[PDB]
Amino acid sequence: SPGVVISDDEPGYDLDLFAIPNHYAEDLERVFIPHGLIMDRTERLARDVMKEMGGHHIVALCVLKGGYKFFADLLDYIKALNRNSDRSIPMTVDFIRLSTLTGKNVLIVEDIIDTGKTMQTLLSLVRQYNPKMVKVASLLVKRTPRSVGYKPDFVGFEIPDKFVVGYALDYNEYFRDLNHVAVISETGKAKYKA
Amino acid sequence: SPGVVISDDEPGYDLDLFAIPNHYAEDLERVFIPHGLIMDRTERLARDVMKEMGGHHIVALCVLKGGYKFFADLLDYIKALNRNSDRSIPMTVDFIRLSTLTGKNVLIVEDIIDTGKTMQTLLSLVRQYNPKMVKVASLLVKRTPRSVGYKPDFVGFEIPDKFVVGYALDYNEYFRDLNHVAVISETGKAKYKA
Amino acid sequence: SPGVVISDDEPGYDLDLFAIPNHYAEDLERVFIPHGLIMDRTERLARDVMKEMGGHHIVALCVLKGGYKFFADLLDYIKALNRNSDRSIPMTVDFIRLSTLTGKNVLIVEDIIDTGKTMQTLLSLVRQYNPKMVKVASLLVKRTPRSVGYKPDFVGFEIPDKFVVGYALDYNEYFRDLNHVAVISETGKAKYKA
Amino acid sequence: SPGVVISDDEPGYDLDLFAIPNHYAEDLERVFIPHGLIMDRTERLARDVMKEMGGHHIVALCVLKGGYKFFADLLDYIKALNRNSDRSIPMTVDFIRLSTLTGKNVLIVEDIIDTGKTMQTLLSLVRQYNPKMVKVASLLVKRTPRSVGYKPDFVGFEIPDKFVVGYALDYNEYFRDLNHVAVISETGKAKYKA
Ligand SMILES: Nc1nc2c(ncn2[C@@H]2C[C@@H](CO)N(C(=O)CCP(=O)(O)O)C2)c(=O)[nH]1
Ligand SMILES: Nc1nc2c(ncn2[C@@H]2C[C@@H](CO)N(C(=O)CCP(=O)(O)O)C2)c(=O)[nH]1
Ligand SMILES: Nc1nc2c(ncn2[C@@H]2C[C@@H](CO)N(C(=O)CCP(=O)(O)O)C2)c(=O)[nH]1
Ligand SMILES: Nc1nc2c(ncn2[C@@H]2C[C@@H](CO)N(C(=O)CCP(=O)(O)O)C2)c(=O)[nH]1
Ligand SMILES: [Mg+2]
Ligand SMILES: [Mg+2]
Ligand SMILES: [Mg+2]
Ligand SMILES: [Mg+2]
Repeated sequence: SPGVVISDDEPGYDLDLFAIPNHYAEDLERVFIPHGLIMDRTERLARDVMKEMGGHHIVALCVLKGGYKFFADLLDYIKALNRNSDRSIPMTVDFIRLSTLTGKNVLIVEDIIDTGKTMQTLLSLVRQYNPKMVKVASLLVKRTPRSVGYKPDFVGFEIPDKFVVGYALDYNEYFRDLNHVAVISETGKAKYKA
Repeated sequence: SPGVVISDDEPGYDLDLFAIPNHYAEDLERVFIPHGLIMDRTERLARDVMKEMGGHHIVALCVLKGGYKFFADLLDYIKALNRNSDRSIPMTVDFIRLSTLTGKNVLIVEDIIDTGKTMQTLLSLVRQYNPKMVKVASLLVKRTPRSVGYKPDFVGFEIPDKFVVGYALDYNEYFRDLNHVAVISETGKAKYKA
Repeated sequence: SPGVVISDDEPGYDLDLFAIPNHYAEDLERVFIPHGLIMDRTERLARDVMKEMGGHHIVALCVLKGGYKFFADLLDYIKALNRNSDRSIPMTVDFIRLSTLTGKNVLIVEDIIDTGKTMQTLLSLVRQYNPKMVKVASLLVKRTPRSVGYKPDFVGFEIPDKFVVGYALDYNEYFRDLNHVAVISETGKAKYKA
Repeated sequence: SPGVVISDDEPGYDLDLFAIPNHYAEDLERVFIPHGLIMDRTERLARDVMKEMGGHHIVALCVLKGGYKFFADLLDYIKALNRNSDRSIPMTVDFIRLSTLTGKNVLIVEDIIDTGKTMQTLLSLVRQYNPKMVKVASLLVKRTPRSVGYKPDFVGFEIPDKFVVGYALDYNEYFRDLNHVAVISETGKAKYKA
């Protein structure tokens, strides 16, 4: 499934309908995915992953310079599933940045997939170490003409081609205290520029 | 405002996109409002309450029956605002089914407004005990044609005229354990028909 | 079991080890149970309830006087258990203060038991209607020489004979926004005296 | 302060008082720190951190391969604080396994400090790069005569010198789904030695 599809015509939500940090009022255009909807979708992703790969030990890999926050929530949800199974399932968690992967189930966790080049490159590397199974979970997949066409195994949301921030998605180290996925405004785009 | 508006043409969410209890698979048609999204709206709703009624001792009245979950969540967010206020703020809670209110800010918390006759009756009575102020917060407002035209002060979501269950909204004491607000199915109403 | 026993030797927890609202700094002596501990114990209480009341429809009964918060948290953990039972489980919730109890398992939920005379009185009236079973769940049971000897079926915490506030336990409508169970100070009990 | 001190005489909690995954029933002896109590303390630590060094931009370093769970949670609380600060506070989140730090407020986050040889070493490296200041937050400090004497700047819990698992503390990648800090049993010690 392509996940939750936010279409190009869907405007999103007015900033006034949800709680927003006041220091970002002029910095955001609109709210795409409230923090609460991200959690509800992420909980479902954890069940899809466990149903498909969680039978035994997995290696979950967070791609650095990315969405550590989404890796953390997804692993929280996975742990809750394991916490109510009858088996004690071990689990390796590591962080990768672009040897013991061989023979194991590898889940790669990314926060956003824009062009898809990063993930396209990462998989070639991981697959040269020949693992039994390598799957990718991405919170957001952006619909962009700049995309090479890659399709993650597990997709939280499919969003229009807009620059988004909040939850896991910083912008020059700002916006990590924003828990909703919003579209950045030109005022904010230039305010926190580097 | 009318709250978060859910239009008649928006289908909703497919059930496979979120975690729903297995035994309710065939009892639902669509997820309108995931649990996490309810929470986001309710947090802002609480900020709106303290903005209009934070100036006097508030009495929070939960309308029975079947509207208690939203009440607890809303008060949790209100209390979190008072504990950040740097002042000792007293607050009264109470439950009401069809003398302290005198001179206080009275918040009538309702889960669903359909015909609006319930809230119409209650307001007329509550105003008799000459409160400083009477406002109604409602999680859901149904666009039902049988509406006598009453608009509450704080609305979570304005939704189509569909029979909805989940989060706070039960049906013959069923669906309490469902956290999302979903439309019931024909199988749903028949199976659990009292 | 007697529950989680907090002995008279234990001074609880220094106030500065936890987040307590600043306006309550001088109004408290010590923290007995942090909010997080309450929740973890309450989750286990929900299991113990289902283990010996899960065979028949439950009527959950909240005694009006303060236990609403703890009622809500206990019910949420019950609902989580049912969510994962792969069975549609109906449940009634009502409120009681100082008829359809014909023959279902009645669960009376209380925040605190001091002398025990309230529970003794209530159980005498409820058993008159001849329910299948009546059980009592209390968050706190005080170790008090004033006790009439009533011990509930499920106990969260057995504490020393001190006047506690926070979480579900208000004091003349004050301390609602306090999340932890803390001992009130003499300066605090005078400051908010009714 | 040495944090929350768990005495050598303290037995911890009987496993029957809290929700414990069934597959670990025989693998644990006692519970020292329920998950919720960890959170309540970690929330206080986030406030101590921000008051002391959170006025400006901080670099948060998680030490791998330790307790990313604690790192993620301490940072969730930090973000919640910044989210109400009325200022856009930038933050750097990085990981390290044992020049951009120069002139920055550097917080090292560790799950457990046993002998202290890791922090002693880590601090000597970081201090060569001339940060504006470097501080250590550790969830658990073990009271052990194997200790080289290092005491972190922020301590969650000072615990006896026993082998603990749960919450961010794994044993050969097991116990990652256990959310309480419990003492492993000698059975569990050799069951997962792998
Ligand atoms: N906050 C925010 N940052 C964005 C967004 N789009 C792109 N970026 C940046 C730019 C680029 C830098 O390398 N990033 C990647 O993640 C490469 C993944 P690839 O394109 O290879 O799939 C992050 C956005 O919408 N919001
Ligand atoms: N689960 C669920 N129950 C619904 C829905 N609509 C109506 N009810 C029932 C019927 C009616 C009482 O007869 N209720 C009210 O709350 C009166 C509000 P009023 O019409 O006075 O404004 C509850 C729905 O959509 N979902
Ligand atoms: N906040 C707070 N109030 C307390 C505490 N002890 C007693 N009360 C009050 C007084 C008494 C009278 O109504 N209450 C009962 O709940 C009856 C339970 P009974 O004695 O019948 O078993 C509430 C305390 O420690 N903290
Ligand atoms: N699950 C669990 N692992 C423990 C415990 N004590 C020690 N370890 C291991 C052993 C040692 C070696 O790598 N570790 C460190 O973290 C170095 C910190 P140092 O000694 O440099 O201060 C982790 C425990 O109690 N529970
Ligand atoms: Mg990334
Ligand atoms: Mg109602
Ligand atoms: Mg009471
Ligand atoms: Mg470590």
